[PDB]
Amino acid sequence: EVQLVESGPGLVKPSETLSLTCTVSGGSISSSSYYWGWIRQPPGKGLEWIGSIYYRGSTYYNPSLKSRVTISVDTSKNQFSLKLSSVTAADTAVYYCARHVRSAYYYGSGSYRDEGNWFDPWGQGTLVTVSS
Amino acid sequence: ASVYAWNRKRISNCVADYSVLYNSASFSTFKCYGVSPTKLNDLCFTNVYADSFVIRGDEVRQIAPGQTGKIADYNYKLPDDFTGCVIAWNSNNLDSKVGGNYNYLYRLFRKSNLKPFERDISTEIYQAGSTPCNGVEGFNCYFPLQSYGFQPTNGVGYQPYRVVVLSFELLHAPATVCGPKKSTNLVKNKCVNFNFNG
Amino acid sequence: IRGWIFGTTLDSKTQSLLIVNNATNVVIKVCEFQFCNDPFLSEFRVYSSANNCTFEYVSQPFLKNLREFVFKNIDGYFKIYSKHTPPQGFSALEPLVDLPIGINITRFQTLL
Amino acid sequence: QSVLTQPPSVSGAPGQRVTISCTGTRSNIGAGHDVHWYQQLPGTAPKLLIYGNNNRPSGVPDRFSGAKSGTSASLAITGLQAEDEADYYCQSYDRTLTSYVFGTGTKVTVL
Ligand SMILES: *[C@@H]1O[C@H](CO)[C@@H](O)[C@H](O)[C@H]1NC(C)=O
Ligand SMILES: *[C@@H]1O[C@H](CO)[C@@H](O)[C@H](O)[C@H]1NC(C)=O
Repeated sequence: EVQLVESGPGLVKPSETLSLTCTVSGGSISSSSYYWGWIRQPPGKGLEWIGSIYYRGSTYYNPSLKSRVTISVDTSKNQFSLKLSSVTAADTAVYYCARHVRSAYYYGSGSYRDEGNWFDPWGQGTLVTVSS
Repeated sequence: ASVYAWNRKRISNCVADYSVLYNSASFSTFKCYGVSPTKLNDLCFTNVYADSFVIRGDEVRQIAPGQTGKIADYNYKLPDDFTGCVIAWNSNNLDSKVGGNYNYLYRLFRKSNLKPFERDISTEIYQAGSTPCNGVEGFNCYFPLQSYGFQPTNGVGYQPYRVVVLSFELLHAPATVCGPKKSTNLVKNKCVNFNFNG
Repeated sequence: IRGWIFGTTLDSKTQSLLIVNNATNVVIKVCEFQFCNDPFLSEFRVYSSANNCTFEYVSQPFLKNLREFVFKNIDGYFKIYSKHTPPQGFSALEPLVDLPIGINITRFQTLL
Repeated sequence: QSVLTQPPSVSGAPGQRVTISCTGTRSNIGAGHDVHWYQQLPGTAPKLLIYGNNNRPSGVPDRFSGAKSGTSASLAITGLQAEDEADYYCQSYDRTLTSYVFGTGTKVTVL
């Protein structure tokens, strides 16, 4: 009942700004402790965490990409936007957005584990290529 | 009132009839510990306290002497030596609402357990993670639990229930809360046994 | 002569009786009123506090003119005896009310 | 650095015991915040298989177990079945990078 959908341009030139949009259903980005994150998967490699945003507008980004990644929310449309500046061909990859249900597993310690571990639901993903 | 901030009312110096309510057969839960519930308004107490709040059906079993769980540890606690009564009835028709009724909150965090029946007076924030919060509710430092989501199409465990806990205080004071004086008709010109109000 | 102030400490620390004659009605409380060095009584500066307050009652006025009263505490029931006679002579004092208060009265500073 | 290390593939015949290792650093698998395991088809939403080193979410067969020690972790599949042909990822929070780092992942095939 949870749905995520990534949208954006398939080709972007290096140094430009990439804007991806995640439209979701089954939850609201306004719920207490709920989170919305962005994760990347480079060609034939593992998943790589990019960033996260909270119902309260708090947000984190991967330190090596912190200055170039930006995540924003639109509660009215239940959407999350990710902007990446000074892109390079190294950023080519499949991007996924994901839902984080309030805190952690609430049953078991009372969600007293930062964020449990991660999320569960996933979107279809969008492939973004950076080349000139 | 919501369960975290339940409403206590003192009652004294009045006439009460319990068997209208206890025999009304209108409540889903009516359990009396200590005193017999069956038509025992033949007693007089100093004060009578009525604590009203709202929970869900799944949690009704937790509002009882020496019970443990979210509500009991964090919202409303009763002592094991409870000489009183608990009444509760399903209020889905009165406390639910289309699109949900989110007016009832419950406390989800506390350093300790609740010392027999207290309520959400001091309603601060508590650290639920590693280091100081120092402000705005955030990472490893948040609010207690949310609202209750009392939609009318909920499961019974998730439906609103109204709860009233009656406690009977008998201190070293003139007791004034008694119930009825079952008078009878009088007769004349015949040897009878009489009871002329005392 | 309008009423009295019965209590142990006559402050917010303990409940006390402000038996008053409010000149349209008689007003009685058992609330925790605070002390007044000399509460005057057309203004009233006796009811300094109503620290929480637990009981209030009103009634008809009592009404050259000799009023006699007896105030007794007995087993927590506080009784009151009275009469009104138009001070040499003899009479008797009928009861008016018992109040099941249950408080410790050791000072009864009259109101003025 | 950014990735937990797993062997890129692990295999066995149906009914065998197949284990997947997961090599981290002091900041994640070592002194971090416990390692979880994932099991989902490539490109599709993962599903939590093991939480908190050794907990199982409901729906995960009891034959999946996790273990951690020091800076290394393992997943044990105790009786490899045809359903166990998937990718498996480990994951853990890295306190030094302050990021949640997934493993590079292991594909199992029931030969
Ligand atoms: C006492 O009398 C005054 C005016 O005579 C009136 O305003 C007030 O309501 C009365 N009762 C009180 C003060 O309890
Ligand atoms: C009044 O004082 C006596 C002295 O022992 C005490 O026993 C009694 O309980 C007191 N009354 C009240 C109402 O506290």
